[PDB]
Amino acid sequence: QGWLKEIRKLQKSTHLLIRKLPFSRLAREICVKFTRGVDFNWQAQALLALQEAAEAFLVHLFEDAYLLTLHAGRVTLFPKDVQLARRIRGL
Amino acid sequence: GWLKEIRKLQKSTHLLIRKLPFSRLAREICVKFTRGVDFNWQAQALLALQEAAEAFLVHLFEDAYLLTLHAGRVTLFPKDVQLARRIRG
Amino acid sequence: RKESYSVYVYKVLKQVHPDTGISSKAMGIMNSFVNDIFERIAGEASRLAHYNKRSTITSREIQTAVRLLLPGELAKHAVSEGTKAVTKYTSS
Amino acid sequence: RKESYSVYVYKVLKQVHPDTGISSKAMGIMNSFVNDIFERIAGEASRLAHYNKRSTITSREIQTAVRLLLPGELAKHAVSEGTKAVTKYTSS
Amino acid sequence: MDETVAEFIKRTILKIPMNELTTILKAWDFLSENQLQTVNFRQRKESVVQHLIHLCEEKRASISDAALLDIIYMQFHQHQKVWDVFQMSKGFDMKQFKNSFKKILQRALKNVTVSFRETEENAVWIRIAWGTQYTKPNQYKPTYVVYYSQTPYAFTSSSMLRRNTPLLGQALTIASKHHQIVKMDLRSRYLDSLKAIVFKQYNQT
Amino acid sequence: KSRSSRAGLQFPVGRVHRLLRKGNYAERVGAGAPVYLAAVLEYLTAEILELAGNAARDNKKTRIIPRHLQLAIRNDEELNKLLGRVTIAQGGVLPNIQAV
Amino acid sequence: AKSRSSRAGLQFPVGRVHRLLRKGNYAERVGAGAPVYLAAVLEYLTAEILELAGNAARDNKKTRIIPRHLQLAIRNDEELNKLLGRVTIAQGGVLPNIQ
Amino acid sequence: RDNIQGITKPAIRRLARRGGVKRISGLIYEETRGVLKVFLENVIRDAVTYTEHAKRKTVTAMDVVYALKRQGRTLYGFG
Amino acid sequence: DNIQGITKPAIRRLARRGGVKRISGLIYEETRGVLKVFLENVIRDAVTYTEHAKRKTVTAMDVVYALKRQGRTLYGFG
DNA sequence: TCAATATCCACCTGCAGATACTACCAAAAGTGTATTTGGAAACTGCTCCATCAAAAGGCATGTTCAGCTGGAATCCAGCTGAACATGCCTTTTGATGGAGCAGTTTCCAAATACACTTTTGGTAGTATCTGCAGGTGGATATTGA
DNA sequence: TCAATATCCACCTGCAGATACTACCAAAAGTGTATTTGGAAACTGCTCCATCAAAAGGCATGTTCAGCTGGATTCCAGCTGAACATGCCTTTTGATGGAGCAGTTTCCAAATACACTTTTGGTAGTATCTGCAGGTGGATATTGA
Repeated sequence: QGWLKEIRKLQKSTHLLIRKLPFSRLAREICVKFTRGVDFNWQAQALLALQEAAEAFLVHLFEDAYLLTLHAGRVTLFPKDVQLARRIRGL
Repeated sequence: GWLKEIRKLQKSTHLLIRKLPFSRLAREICVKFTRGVDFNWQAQALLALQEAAEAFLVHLFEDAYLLTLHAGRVTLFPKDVQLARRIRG
Repeated sequence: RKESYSVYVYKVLKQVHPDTGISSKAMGIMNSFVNDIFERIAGEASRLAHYNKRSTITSREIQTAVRLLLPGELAKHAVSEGTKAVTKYTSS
Repeated sequence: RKESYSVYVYKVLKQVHPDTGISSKAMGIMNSFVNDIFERIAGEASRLAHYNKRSTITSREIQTAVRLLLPGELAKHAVSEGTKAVTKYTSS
Repeated sequence: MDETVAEFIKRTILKIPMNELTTILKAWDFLSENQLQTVNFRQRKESVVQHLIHLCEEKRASISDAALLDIIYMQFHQHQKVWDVFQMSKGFDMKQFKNSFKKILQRALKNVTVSFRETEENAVWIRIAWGTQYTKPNQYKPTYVVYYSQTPYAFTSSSMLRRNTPLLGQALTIASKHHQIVKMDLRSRYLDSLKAIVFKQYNQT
Repeated sequence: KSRSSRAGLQFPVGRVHRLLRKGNYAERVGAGAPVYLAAVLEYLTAEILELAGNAARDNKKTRIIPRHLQLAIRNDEELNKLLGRVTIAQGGVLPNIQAV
Repeated sequence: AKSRSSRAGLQFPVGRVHRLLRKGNYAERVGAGAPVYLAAVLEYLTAEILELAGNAARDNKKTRIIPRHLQLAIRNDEELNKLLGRVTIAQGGVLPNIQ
Repeated sequence: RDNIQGITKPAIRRLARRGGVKRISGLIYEETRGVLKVFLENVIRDAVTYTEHAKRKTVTAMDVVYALKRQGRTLYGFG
Repeated sequence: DNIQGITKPAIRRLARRGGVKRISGLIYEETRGVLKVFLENVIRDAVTYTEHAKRKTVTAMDVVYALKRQGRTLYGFG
C-alpha cells in the first residue's frame, strides 16, 4: 500500500507542507507587479499567515473535488473536478 | 418537446409557483416562531419571499445539472442536489 | 417625508439615452442599487479610519474603498471621475 | 499600550478545568474569537437602532442580535446568562 | 404552562393602562393579594409583566383563566368594539342555558373555547373563540355576547371573522326559551346607549 | 452656488454629506468625500443605464424594464462580479442550454 | 470601591466593553445594561469552547491545550461549526476523514 | 393536503426547465419541497425577530429584505 | 520558475491530507495556477491597506484584513 | 429528398394601463458668514527587526517496471415523458375592521465634569515541568508462501 | 493457515523550551458624586390597507404506452505508483542598516449657530403613448415516408 499510511499520517498532523523560501519568493514576485515596480518589505508573521491560509484553501478544495471523482465512478483525480468545484462554489 | 419549453421559460420573467399555496405555507411556518399569534403580512412581503425562493431553486437546479453531466447522465437525481449544497456550504 | 434618487437617475438617463424611458419597477431597482454601493463604500471608509486611528473621513478613504470594492477597469474610471470632481470643486 | 482578554480567559479556564493549561498560540486564537463576536453583535445592534430610528443601544438590541446571530440552543443559553447578569446587577 | 397561553396573558396584560392594572388583577383574583403586594408597579411595564408571568408560572394557569381575564378586560373597555343588537321571539335556568349553548357549539365544531361571567341585572357575558373540525381556535379574534336572561335581547360584537354568526344565533335561540331570532335596526360603538333604548322599548312597548 | 453644480454633477452632494453625518460612520466628515462619492455613484449609474438601453434597443423597445438590467449586468464581466450575490426582481435568467 | 463585574457576577470586564462600545461609532448613546449582557454572552461562549477543548486534550492524554484541540472541539460540534464555518484555525489541521 | 403538496409537480418541472434540465427523476419532487421548507424557515425566523423587536404584528417587506441580506442574499426591487 | 518551486511531492502531500488516493499528472499545473490566482487577490488588497497608511512594510494585520474582506477570517495572528 | 403541419416571423389594428408634463405649495433642507477649536501633517530622532551573506545534508529528481484502472463497446430491463378527459382549487371582487403611524406630555435615564482608587500591563529573574525524541521491549496483520 | 517484517503499541529516560510565579511600579483607566438635559415610554386617536368570505373556469390530476436511457459486464491498452541511487537546493546562523514608531508645533480645516433662499416631494387633474393581445398572411423543419 503506502497511500493509506501516508493519508493517516498527514491528517494527524498540523505542520506546513510547502517549503518556506519558495513561497516567500513567489509572494514577493507577485507583490512587485503591483506597487508600481518597487520592492516592499515583509514581516515574517505575514508570510506565515498567507501560507496557512493558502494551504487551508488548497486542502479544502482537494476535499471538495475528490467528491466529484467518486460521483463519476472514478478513483483518480482530474482537473475537470477542480474546475467544477470552483465553478459551483462561486469563485 | 423539452426544447420548446426551456426556450419559452428562459425568455419569461413571471413567477411559476401559485400565490395562495406559498402564502399558506409561509403563514404556517411563521406561527411556530410567534407562539400562537397570527401575524399579518403585507402583500409586498410575500412577493419578495417568492422571488427569492424561486431564484434560489433555479440556480440550485443549474448547479446540480452541471453534476449530472459530469457523471455521464442526462437525468437529474437527488444524489446530485445534495452534493451541490455540500459544496456551496 | 419619503426621499429617493429618482430625479438624478432620470437626468443621467436623459443624458446618455435621450430617446429612452424607464419604468417604475426598474427605478426601484436602481434606487436599491445606489443605496447598496453607498453603504459598502462608507463602511470600508469607516474601518480604514479606525484601523489607522483617525477620526475623520476624507476623499482618500473613499478612494481606497473604491479600489478595494470595485473590480478592475471600473475602479480605474471611478477614481478618475471622483478626482476630477474634487479638482474642479476646489478651483471654484 | 497593548491590551487583551488573556486574564479573563485564564480565569474562566481555571474555573472549568482547574488542572489544565493553555499555550500562547491558542490564547491568540481565543482573543481573536472574542474580538470577532463583539464586532458582529455590536454591528447588528447598531442597525436595529438605525432601522427603528433610535439613538441608544440597550440590552434589548443586544438580545435581538444574539437571537439573530447565534444558532439554536446556544442562543437560548446566552440569553439566559445575560438576563441573569443584568438582573443581579440592577438589584445591588 | 403552555408557551401559547403565556404569550396570550402577556399580550393581554400589556394592553392595560398602569392607572387601572391593579383593579383588573383584583377582579381576576387568580393571583392572591399577597403576591400582588410582592410586586412593584413603578418600574417599566415589561419588568412588571415579567414578574406577573413568573407568578402565573409558579401556579398552573389554563386557557380558561386567560379567557376570564380577557372577558374582564372588555367589561371596562367596551368602546373598543362595535356592538350589534339581536331580538328573540316566539317564546330554563341559567345552568341549563350554559350547558345547552356550550354543547350546541361543541357539536357543530370540534375545537372551541367558551366562557361565562355574571353581572348585575341578571346579565351574562360570553366569550367564544372559534375553531374548526381540523384546527385549533384563535384566541385573538373572539366573539363576545351580552345576554340578559329576563329579556329576549342579546348584544353582539363585530368580529373580523364571519361564517359562524348563524350558528351563534341558533345556539342562543335553542339554549334559551325561544325558537326564532332577528337583527334589530340599531348598531353603534356605545353599548350602554343601545342598552338604554332597548330596555326603554322593552319596558314601554 | 449649489455644490453639485460647482463640481459638474447631477447627483446631490449635500444629501450625501447629511447621510454620512447621520450614519455613525465617523465623528467627522470632510468636504471632498461627498463629491467624490457622488461622482462614483453617478459613474456607475450611467454605466449600467447605457447597457440597459442598448439591450432595450436590441429588443426593439423604448422603455427599460428589469429584464434589460439583468441582461446588462450578467453579460458584463465586471458588473456581474460586483453584483454576483444579488437577485433582481422580475429579471429572469440568461438563456443557456448545453450539449452532453 | 466595588466593580461592576462583581455586581453582575462575572469575570469579564464591563467597563472595557462600555469603553469599546462608546469608541466604536456604533451609536450616539449607550445604555447601562448593554455591556453587562454582552460580557455575559462572551463569557458563556469562551467557557463552552474551553470545556470542549479540555476534554479533547484529555482524550489525547495531554495536560495543555493547543490549537489542534480547539479545532477538534469546533468541528465536532454541530453549532460552533456553524458559527465558525468561514474561519480557519492556525496550526489546527483537519479532521481525519477517509472516503 | 399538507400545505407543501401545494407546491406541485408542474411548478417544479417549470423551475427545472428554466434551469435547463432535460429529464427529471420522480424523486426530485419531495427533495425540492424539503429544500424550500428549510430556506423559508431560515428566512422567516429572522424576519419575525426584526418585527417583534419593533413591537409590531405585521411583517413588512423591509424585514424580509434585511433577513435576506443577513443570509447573504441581497434583493433590490423592494423597499 | 518560482512557480515550479511548488513541487510535485508538496502537492501530493496536500492532496493526501485531503484524502486523495490517486493523482493525475496534470494536477500539478492546475494547482499551481489556482494558487497563483489566490495569492494575487489577497496580496493586492494587502498592499492597498499598506499604502493607505504611508509605510513600506506589509504587516500581518494587512493580510488578516484582506482575508476578512475575501471572506476568509483567520485566527491566530490578530 | 417530399411534404403538411405546426410553428415562426412579420405586419397590422385597437386599446388601456402606465408614463410625462403642468400647477402649486409649503416644508424641509441646503447655502452663506462669522467664530472658535482641535486633529492631523511636518520635522526630528532612535532602535528594532528585516534583508543579506555563507556551510551542511536531507529531501527532491530521474529511470524503469509491474500492475491497476479508465474508457469503449454490448446488451437488457426500468422508467420517464407525452397525450387526453375531467373536476377541484386558485383568482378576482367587494366589505369591514384593527393595527400602524402621527401627536403630546413628562419623567427617567443618559451625558458631563471632577476627584480618587485600583488594576493591568510590562520587566527581571526563578524555577520547573511537560512533552518530544530517543530507544527498549512486547505483540499483530499482511502479502508473499 | 505461517509468519518476518515491518509495524504497531506501549513504556521508560532525559532534557530543553516554554510555561507559570513572584515582586515593582506607574499610569491610565474605572468608580463615585452631583447636575442638567433630552430621548423615549405612555396614552390618544384616525385613516389605511390587511383579513375574510363568495363564484367559476383554468390549470392540474390520473392512466396508459413505448421509446429512451441507466447500469452491469468484458476487454485491453495507457498510465500511475513504488523502489533506488544522486545531488542540488533549503535550512540555520550571524553582523548591518533602513524604516517604523514616538514626541513636539502649528495651522489649516471642520463644527456650531443664525438667516435666508432654494429645492424636492406629494396631490389634482391631464393627456398622451407605448406595449400587449388578437388576426391574418407569408415561409420553413421536422415529423413520418
